Amino acid sequence: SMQDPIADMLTRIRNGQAANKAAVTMPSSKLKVAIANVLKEEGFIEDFKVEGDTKPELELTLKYFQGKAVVESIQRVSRPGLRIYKRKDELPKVMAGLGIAVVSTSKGVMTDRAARQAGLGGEIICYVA
Amino acid sequence: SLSTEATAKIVSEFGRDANDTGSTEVQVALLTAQINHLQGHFAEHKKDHHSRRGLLRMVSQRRKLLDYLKRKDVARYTQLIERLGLRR
Amino acid sequence: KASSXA
RNA sequence: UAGCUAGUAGGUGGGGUAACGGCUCACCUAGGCGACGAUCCCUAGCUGGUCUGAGAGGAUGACCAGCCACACUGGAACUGA
RNA sequence: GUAAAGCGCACGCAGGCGGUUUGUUAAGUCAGAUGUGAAAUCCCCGGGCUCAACCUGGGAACUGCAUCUGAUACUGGCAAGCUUGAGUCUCGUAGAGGGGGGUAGAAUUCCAGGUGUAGCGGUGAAAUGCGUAGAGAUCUGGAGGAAUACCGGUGGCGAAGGCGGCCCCCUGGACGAAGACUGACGCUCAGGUGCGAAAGCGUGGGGAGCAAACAGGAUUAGAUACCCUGGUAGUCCACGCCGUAAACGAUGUCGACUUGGAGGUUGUGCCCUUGAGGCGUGGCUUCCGGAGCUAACGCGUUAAGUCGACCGCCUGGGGAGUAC
RNA sequence: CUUACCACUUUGUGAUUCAUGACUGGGGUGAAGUCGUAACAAGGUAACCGUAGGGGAACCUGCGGUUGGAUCA
Ligand SMILES: [Mg+2]
Ligand SMILES: [Mg+2]
Ligand SMILES: [Mg+2]
Ligand SMILES: [Mg+2]
Ligand SMILES: [Mg+2]
Ligand SMILES: [Mg+2]
Ligand SMILES: [Mg+2]
Ligand SMILES: [Mg+2]
Ligand SMILES: [Mg+2]
Ligand SMILES: [Mg+2]
Ligand SMILES: [Mg+2]
Ligand SMILES: [Mg+2]
Ligand SMILES: [Mg+2]
Ligand SMILES: [Mg+2]
Ligand SMILES: [Mg+2]
Repeated sequence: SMQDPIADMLTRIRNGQAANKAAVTMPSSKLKVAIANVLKEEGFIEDFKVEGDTKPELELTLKYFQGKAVVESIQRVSRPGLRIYKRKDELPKVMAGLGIAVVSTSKGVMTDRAARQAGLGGEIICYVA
Repeated sequence: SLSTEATAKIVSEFGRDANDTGSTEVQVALLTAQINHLQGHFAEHKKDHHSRRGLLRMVSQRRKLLDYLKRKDVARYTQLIERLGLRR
Repeated sequence: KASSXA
């Protein structure tokens, strides 16, 4: 059954990005937005949009550059089937730096750079580049 | 299968109104009905396994509702089992 | 198994 | 190897030891353990560490040091801090 | 998928995992602080033996455990919900889905009766066999078992195995359409339970056709076979046992997502239903093919693409799915 | 002197494990052995799977399944 949206979001992005799709919809959530935010804020998509009342609908605008898309690779790290909690020294560095790692902290859902500067740790959600 | 009255009747017996057709209690009953009826159906036959496959689903499904109820409304469950005279 | 022996 | 368990599990009260304790004894409750592997078999002294490995791992417990056990074999107390 | 590897298939307990909103919690998670983590070792920088090995000063390290105090996004717990997941109801829709019970229509075989006259049958050729005590050919009615031509599909239903004449009785599931209702009740499943071709096993029936075994005739160097003439168990029914098949898509289940094109099938909605029909919208199902995947052949919105959850299984050939 | 505990040790009957055993079962390995030629081509009767019966031997036959069957049948 449908036991992991967070993942599902990521892959809807990846599957869309692949097919040169201009937009991407999905039944929404707070955390999807929390994520979707880091994507604009860190420069991977142009912006989100929530046409919703009882059954929200988060909508993303895919970025592209040349004939190739902006989300080079997007990977679900932690899963319900296997949870991943890092500290701060153990925070990952995607692409030797040139890439972000969405991590959920007790002061909010930020990037590895952010979590680093803020000097805190938490469940790493996913790698992106 | 299940008589339109017999269905309607029971919906208007265990259900908190007619039209409250999706109620847990109702289903449990609507099921217990069928299960009990078919009971005579496979009283002879015994070989209508395909149907029995259907029976078992009803029985299964019921056990999963009775269980839901026990988790939610301890009172309604306990009252319900004595009400259908089953579960033991 | 087995001509000239062998 | 899927069951194990009578001082067995707990309580009370005596006794007991440097000391807590079924450590022991009488009585009373009927418990206690187990698929998060009891029970039963097989092998083994443990660690610091050593060797290998990019690491994660695998392999290992000589020499040094810490800890435990044993002193022909089985058993037992005495002396005494 | 074909290299070793998806359990034949479903139901389901324990376990794992879990949509969406708020509050709270603070177990997991995160942050900081204090004890601690023997020395030697390793590592860094030095120092001492002519150098090195060796010896040595100080540090770093010991990725750990514990505690107190904090942080509250995610996870978990508790409280109250929400309706898209899931589920009940309403009307229908299609269907070899199942069990039980009648009957119809060809055909084979057998019996009875008629004429008839010497052939039928079979093969590569022959023969055994059936007719000279009269078959086959052939004439009529009747008995019995088994299976349902044509429709018939590239179809349909079922979890799988599987299920085709017609008719009646009880019964499963699916799907479309409008809504109504419960409100995360869900996904998966070690063990467990059940179903599970054909052959086989027990008791009793039934037995036309076909046919292991067996017999006879041929073939061949041989022929324990292929072929021919016969034919018993069996195939059919009742009940019980058996649990295996190349039980195959050699492809586990569930959910989401990713260009197209030609059909089949069963629905529903709209068009003076105008009449061959058209244009939407579902479920299911053949064919070709993009990307992507792939060792390749090929798979390709019914994935073998892109992701997640849970289970099953594989680890060189043989020995062996054997021995204990 | 006596009582309780208790070691060596005694008896009966099981479990288990190691070695060994006339004889026997298949297995593996050995340039050219004997018998036949089952499979690979439509392998000269398409093959294979489960099962059953038979046969010096591979195998042969019945029932159902599979295409991992060649062919304008
Ligand atoms: Mg006391
Ligand atoms: Mg005392
Ligand atoms: Mg390794
Ligand atoms: Mg001694
Ligand atoms: Mg294979
Ligand atoms: Mg399968
Ligand atoms: Mg909470
Ligand atoms: Mg140290
Ligand atoms: Mg029989
Ligand atoms: Mg098998
Ligand atoms: Mg094709
Ligand atoms: Mg065996
Ligand atoms: Mg041959
Ligand atoms: Mg052949
Ligand atoms: Mg056959």
